[PDB]
Amino acid sequence: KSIISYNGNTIEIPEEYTKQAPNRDSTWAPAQASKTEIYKNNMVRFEQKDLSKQPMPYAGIELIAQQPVRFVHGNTAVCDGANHNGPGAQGHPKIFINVDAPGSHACQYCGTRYEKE
Amino acid sequence: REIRFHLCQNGSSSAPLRQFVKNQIGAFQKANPSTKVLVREANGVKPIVFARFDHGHESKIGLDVSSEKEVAERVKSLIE
Amino acid sequence: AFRARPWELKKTESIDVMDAVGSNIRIDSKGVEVMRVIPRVHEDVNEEWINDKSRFACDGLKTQRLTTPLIRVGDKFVNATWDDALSTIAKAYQQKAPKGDEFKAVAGALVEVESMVALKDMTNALGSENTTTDTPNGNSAPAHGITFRSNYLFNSSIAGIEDADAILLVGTNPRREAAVMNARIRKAWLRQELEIASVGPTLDATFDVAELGNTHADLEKALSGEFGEVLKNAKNPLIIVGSGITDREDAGAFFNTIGKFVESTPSVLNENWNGYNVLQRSASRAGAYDIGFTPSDEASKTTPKMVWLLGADEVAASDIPADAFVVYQGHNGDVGAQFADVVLPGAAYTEKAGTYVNTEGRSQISRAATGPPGGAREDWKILRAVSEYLGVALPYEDAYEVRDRLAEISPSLVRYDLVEPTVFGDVAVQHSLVGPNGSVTPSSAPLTETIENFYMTDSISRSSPTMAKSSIAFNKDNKKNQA
Amino acid sequence: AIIATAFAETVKFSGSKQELQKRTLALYRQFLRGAPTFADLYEVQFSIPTIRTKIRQEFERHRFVDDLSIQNVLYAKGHMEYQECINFWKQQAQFLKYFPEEDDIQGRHQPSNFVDKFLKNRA
Amino acid sequence: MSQVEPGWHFWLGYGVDTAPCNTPKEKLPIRAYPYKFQPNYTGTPGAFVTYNTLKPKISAWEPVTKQR
Amino acid sequence: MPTDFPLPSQQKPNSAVDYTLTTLDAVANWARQGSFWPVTFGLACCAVEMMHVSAPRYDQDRLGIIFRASPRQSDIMIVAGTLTNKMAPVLRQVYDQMPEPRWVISMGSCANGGGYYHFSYSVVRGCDRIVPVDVYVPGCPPTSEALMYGVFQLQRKMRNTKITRMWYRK
Amino acid sequence: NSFENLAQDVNITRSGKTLIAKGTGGRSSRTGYTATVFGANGFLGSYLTAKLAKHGTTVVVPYREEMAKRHLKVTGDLGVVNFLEMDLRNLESIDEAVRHSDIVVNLIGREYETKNFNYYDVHVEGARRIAEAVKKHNIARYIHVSAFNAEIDSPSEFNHTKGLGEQVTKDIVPWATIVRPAPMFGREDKWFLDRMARSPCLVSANKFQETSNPVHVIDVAAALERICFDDSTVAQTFELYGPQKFTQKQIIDMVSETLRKEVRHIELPKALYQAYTKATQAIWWPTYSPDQVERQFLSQKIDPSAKTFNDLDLTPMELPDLMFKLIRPYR
Ligand SMILES: NC(=O)C1=CN([C@@H]2O[C@H](COP(=O)(O)OP(=O)(O)OC[C@H]3O[C@@H](n4cnc5c(N)ncnc54)[C@H](OP(=O)(O)O)[C@@H]3O)[C@@H](O)[C@H]2O)C=CC1
Ligand code: SF4
Ligand SMILES: [Zn+2]
Repeated sequence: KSIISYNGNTIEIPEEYTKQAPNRDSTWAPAQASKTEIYKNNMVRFEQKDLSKQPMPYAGIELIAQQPVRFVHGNTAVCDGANHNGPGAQGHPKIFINVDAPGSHACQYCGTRYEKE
Repeated sequence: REIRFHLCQNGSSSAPLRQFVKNQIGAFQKANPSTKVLVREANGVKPIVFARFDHGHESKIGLDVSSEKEVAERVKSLIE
Repeated sequence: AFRARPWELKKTESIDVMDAVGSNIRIDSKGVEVMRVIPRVHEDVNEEWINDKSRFACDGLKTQRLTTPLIRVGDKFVNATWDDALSTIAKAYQQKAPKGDEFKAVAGALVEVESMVALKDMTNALGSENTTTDTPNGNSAPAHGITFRSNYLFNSSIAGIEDADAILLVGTNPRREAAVMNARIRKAWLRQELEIASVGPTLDATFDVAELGNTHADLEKALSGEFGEVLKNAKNPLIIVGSGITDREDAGAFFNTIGKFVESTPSVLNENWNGYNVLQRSASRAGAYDIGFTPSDEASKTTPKMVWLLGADEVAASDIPADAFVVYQGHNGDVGAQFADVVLPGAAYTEKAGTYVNTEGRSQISRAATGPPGGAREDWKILRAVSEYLGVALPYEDAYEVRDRLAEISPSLVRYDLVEPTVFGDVAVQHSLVGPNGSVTPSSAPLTETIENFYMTDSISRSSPTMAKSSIAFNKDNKKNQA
Repeated sequence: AIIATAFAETVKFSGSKQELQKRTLALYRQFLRGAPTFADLYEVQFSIPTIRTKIRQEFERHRFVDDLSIQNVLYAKGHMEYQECINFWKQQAQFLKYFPEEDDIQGRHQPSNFVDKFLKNRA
Repeated sequence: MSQVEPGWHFWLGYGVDTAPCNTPKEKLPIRAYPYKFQPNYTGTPGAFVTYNTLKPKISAWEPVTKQR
Repeated sequence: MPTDFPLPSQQKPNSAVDYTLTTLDAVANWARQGSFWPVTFGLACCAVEMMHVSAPRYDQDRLGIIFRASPRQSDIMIVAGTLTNKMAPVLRQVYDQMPEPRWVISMGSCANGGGYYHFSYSVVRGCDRIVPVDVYVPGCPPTSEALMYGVFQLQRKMRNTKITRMWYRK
Repeated sequence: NSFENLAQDVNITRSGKTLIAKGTGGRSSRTGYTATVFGANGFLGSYLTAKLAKHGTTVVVPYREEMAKRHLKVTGDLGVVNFLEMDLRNLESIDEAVRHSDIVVNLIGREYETKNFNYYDVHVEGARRIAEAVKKHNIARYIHVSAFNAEIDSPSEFNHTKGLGEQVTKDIVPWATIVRPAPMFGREDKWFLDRMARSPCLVSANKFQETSNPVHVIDVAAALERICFDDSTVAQTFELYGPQKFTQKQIIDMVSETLRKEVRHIELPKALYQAYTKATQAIWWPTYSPDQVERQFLSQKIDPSAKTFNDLDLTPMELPDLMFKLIRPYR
C-alpha cells in the first residue's frame, strides 16, 4: 500500500491496485516490473487521476492453469487451438507434442497441457 | 625508480644494444638492485632507453650508437 | 532464451576476458544491455571455439552493476555526488598523507592495460611504487623476472601445439584454465602421437594424462627420472606451467629446478621456439606484467595507509590494513566493493575501448559495444580526475595521447595482434635462474587446485545468477556422475 | 521557363584562380551592400555591423582552400545563399541560423578543462 | 460514439445483417473471465496513462558493507 | 479562507448567483459550440479527408463547421497532413494571427509525433513542437467519422470551458 | 546538445534522492529534477518553466484556469510538463501537487484584491499553507519569491504583506531561499511597458521620479534556474537589481524616442486620482489598482546585505539596449 517515494514520503494506493492482475497479485516475468515499482517510478503523471479506469487486463497465467489437462490415447498429440465454428484458418499452427515424460506437456503456443493415457 | 629500453628483433641498428642486453644485465642489475629494468621489442623501432626517476618524471635517449660500451656511455649519462 | 532476435541486434567484434587466451568474440547487443556473445572465427587463438564461462558471462554484466559512487558512512554506504566522492578522496588523502610505500595500488583479473597505465603513472607521480597484484603471494615480485617477456608469456606458438610432441603440466588444470587450450591439446593428441605428464593435482582430462607426483621433490625426481631423456629426445616439445604456483611462496626453487632444465636441455631451448611456457588465470596479469606492475622488495614491507582497488575481488581482510583508505574502482558489487570506503563505478570490458594482452602476447582491441550505463565511466578517465584532485598532473587527456604513452611503455602493445618471438631464450632463462637461486627453500606443500570452482570466479560468475545455478549443478551429482 | 529570377545568374566556371578571386570579391561587395536591407527585411534584433562582421569571418573560414574547383563549388553555394537572402525566400527563423552564439549567452558551466568535461562525461 | 457495445458497434456501422441478439451462440467468443466495458474517458481523470511495462535494464547493486 | 474547497471539476451550483453564472456560461459555450469556424490549413493526404468531411455524406454544415479560410475569422486551426521543416515558421505565423479563444486540433498521424516520417530529415516530429494542440485525431487516413468524433471531443471540452464561472474564481 | 543547465551529471538531491541525467541534454533528454512552479501561467512563469523544461526537468504545473494552461505544453517533451488543477484554498491539492517534486517555486503575487482574495490572503496566508506541506514532505531547494521594497511597514498593503510572507517563509521550513527581483520588463509585461506602450491617459503621481533599475525577465529566469540546482543558495535573501538606476521620466522618454510619438502626460495629484481607481474594482477585466497608487510614491529600497547576479556568474542587460526590440510593433 504505502510505498516510499524516494524521499521517505509514502504514497498510498488501495490494495486493489497493488496487483499484477485481478487474477494474480504476483509477477510472472524476470523483468515484469511490479506495480509497486511503477507507481514508485512515475506517480508524477498519476496524481489527480482515477485509479479504476486503467486496463487491468486479466493476465493469462491464472487462466491457463485451470484449464483441464487433456488426455491422448496414442503417443503424439496435435494442437491447433482453432475453433470448429469459424469458417477460416484460426488458432495457432499445427504443431505436434510428444507426451512421454511423466507429467503433462503444454503446447508451446496455446499452453494447453496434454497427457498420454 | 625504473628503466626500460626497446630493440627491434630484426638484426638491424639494435645489434650493439642486443648484445649489450646479452651481456651487461648481470652486471647492471647488481650495480642497481634498487631500480628495475625490463625489455620489450616490436618488429621495428628505434632503439631507445626510457628511465623513470624518484618523482614519476622520466627521461629518454635514442640509441643510434656504435658498440656495447658506446651504449653504456649513453646509459651512464642518462642515469645522471 | 527469447530476449532478442538476430535482426534487432547490433554486432560488435571484440575480445573475451576472464580467460587467458583472449578469444576473438562478437558481442550481440540490443543497445543498452548485452544480449549474447558468439565467437567470431580466428585461426590461431581459438579456431572458432570459445570457453563456456566466456559464453554465459553476460548475465552478471547487467544485474549487479555499480551505477553511482557510494561513500561509506560507517557500516553504511550512501550514494553521493560524483564530485563528492573524489573530493572525499583528496580530503582523506590530506588527512592520512601517505608520503611513500603507503599507497597500495592493486589491480584485478579483468582490467584494462590502458587503465593500469593510468594507475602506474598516478602511483609513481604520487611517489610510491606499492604496485601489487591481486594474487596471494602477489605482494612481492612473482618469483621470476618482470624482464624478458618470455618469463611471463607463452613462448611457443599456440599454433605450435599442433607440432607439439610431449609436454607436462605442473600445478594446473588446463581443462579449467583456458579450456580452448584443452581443445588444442585433445586435437593434437588425437592427431599425432604424444605424451603428457601431469604433476600436482589429479585432474580428469579429456585425454590420457600420466601422473607423476604431488611434491616439488616428486617433480625434481620426475625431471631426472625419465623425461630428461624424453624431452631431450623430443622434436618440438614444450613445458607448461600454470599460474597457481605463483601463489606458493616456494615458487622460486620451483622455478630454479625447471629453469635449470630448460638451461640444461638444448632441445627444449633452441632458436626457433622456447619450451618454457606459462599461463595466467586472467586476461590482464600478462598485460600487467608488460606494464611493470610489480612491487619492490622495499615496497613489499610497509603496511599501507591508502589502498587502491581496481577490480581485484579476491583480497581478504588479512590483505588490508585496519584504518586503510580503500577506494574501490570497479563495475559490479563484489567482496572488493564490500570492504570499501568509496566505490567508483567504472565501465566493464564491454562498454570501453579496451586493450588486452593474452598469455600468447597478442595486443588486441576491444571495440566498445555500448556506453557505460547509469553513472559509470571509463577507468583511466576516472584516474585522470583523481590525479587532478591531487597534485598529480597526467600529461594526457585523450585516447590517442594514452596510445602514445602506451607506446612509450612498450611499442609491442600499439603494434596490435602480431606475435613476435623472443631472440633472448638462453639469457632469459638464465636470468630467471639467477634471481631466485637458492634463497627459496621448497617445502612439501602438496600442489592443490588453483581455483575452487570454475564457474565461480572473477566477480561476474559470482554476479551472474546463471553461474550460481551452474555451480550448484556441477559437483559429483548423480546426473553429472559417469558410472 | 525561358527567363531567370532577379539576381540569379547562369552558373559558369572560371578557368583561373584570379577570375574566381574577382568573382568572390564582387560577391562580398554584394553581401556588404545588401546587408542593411537584411536587417529591415528579416526584422532582426541586432545591428548592421554585427551582420558585416559575420559576413567577413565566414569568408575568413574559407580563405585557405587550395583548389580552384573546390572554391568553385564554394562560390556557387555562397551565391545561392546570397540569392536566398536578397529575396523573401528565407524566412527570419531560417535567417537566424547564422547567429546561434549571438542571441543567447551560453549558460552556466561551459566545460573547459578536463574536469568539467568529465563530470558530465563530455556532455 | 464509443459508448456502444462492440458486437453492436459492428452492426451500427452495418457490418452484419444479424444483430447480436439474434446471432447463434456458436459465434459468441467464449470467454473465461467477466467483462467490464470502459467506453472512453479522454480528459476525464479516468484517462489512460502509459508507462513502460518492464523494469530498468540494469539493476543496481545494494550496499552491503564488510567490517574487516 | 476555507482549508477545504471543492475542485472545479467537482463543483455544483448552490448559490442563485451560481445558477445565473452557469446558465450564462452555458449560453456562451453553446454559441461557441454551434458556430464553429476552423481554418483550411490542410496540405497533404490529410487534406482530402478534410474535404471528405465537407462532402455530402458526412456533412459539417449540419454541425455548423465552415471553412473561413482566413485565420482572423477562425476559431480553431486543424493541422492536417505532414509538417515539414520548410513550412513550420508559416505554421507558427498562422497560429499567431488568431483570436484568443482558440484551439488547435491535430488531424492525422503525421501531425502528431512525426508519424510515418518520424525519421526523416526535413520534418517536424509532430506539431507539438510548434503549437499547443488540445485534441489529436489519430488515423493515417484519419477517418471522417474519427475527425468528426475529434470535433465532438473538442466540443465536450468546449462545454467544460468555464469562462464565466472563473470570474467567481472557483 | 549539451547540459549547459547543470554543473555535472550525477546529482543526489538534498533529500537523498538519486538523480542521473541520462542522454545528451536536449529536448528529448531527461535530467531528473522533478520541479513544481506555482502560478506558472503568469508572466514570469512562462519564461521560467520554458528554460526549466528546455533541459527536460519534469515540471509539475499546477493551474487555475483551463485556457491559459495550454501554451506551456510546447516547451516540454512527453512527460516533461504535466498539469493538474488546484485552488489556493483546498489544502489537499497543495498536498498532492508536491509529493514527488524535487524542487518547487511560487510566483504567486496578485497586484489587486478580488472579491475573494486580498493581499493578506494570497501573500502571507497561502504561502504558509503551501510551505507547511513543503515542511511536511522534506522537499529540497524550496524557493520563495517576494517583490522589491518588501517591508514590514504600512504604506503599501501589498508591500506590507510581502515582508509578512517573507517572515512566514523564514519561520516554517526555515532554510527556504528568498529572492526579491527588481521591476521587470519583457515582451508584454504586466504593467510596466505595455501600459506604457499604449495609454489613453498616462497619469500617475510623483511627477514621474520614482527610482529603480528594471531587469529583463529572461535574465530573472536564467538567474532563477542557475539558483535552482547548485549549493550556496540555501536560506539566503537575494536582491536582483538591474545595472543602473532610472527615473520614470528617463524611462518614458526612452520609450517615446523610439516610438517617435507624443506619449501623453497628465500627472494629476492623489485625491481625484484615488476615487477613479476605486470604481474600477467592479469590472471583471483587470484595471490599474487603487493600491498601485501607493507604490508610485515608493522607490527601490535596495538591501545591501544580499547576493547579486554576480554571485552566480551572470550579467543582465541594460534597458537602452533593448528599447528598439520590445515596443517595435507599435511603430
Ligand atoms: N515587475 C513585477 O511585476 C514584479 C512582480 N513580482 C512577483 O513575481 C511573481 C510573478 O511576476 P508576474 O508574472 O509579473 O505576476 P503574475 O502574473 O505571475 O501573478 C499571477 C500569477 O500567480 C497566480 N495567482 C495569483 N493569485 C492566485 C490564486 N489565488 N490562485 C492561483 N493562482 C494565483 C496567477 O494564477 P493565473 O495563472 O490563473 O492567473 C498567476 O499565475 C509575482 O508573485 C509578483 O508579485 C516581484 C517583483 C517585480
Ligand atoms: S496522417 Fe497519413 S496521410 Fe496524413 S500526412 Fe500523415 S502519413 Fe500522410
Ligand atoms: Zn497450442
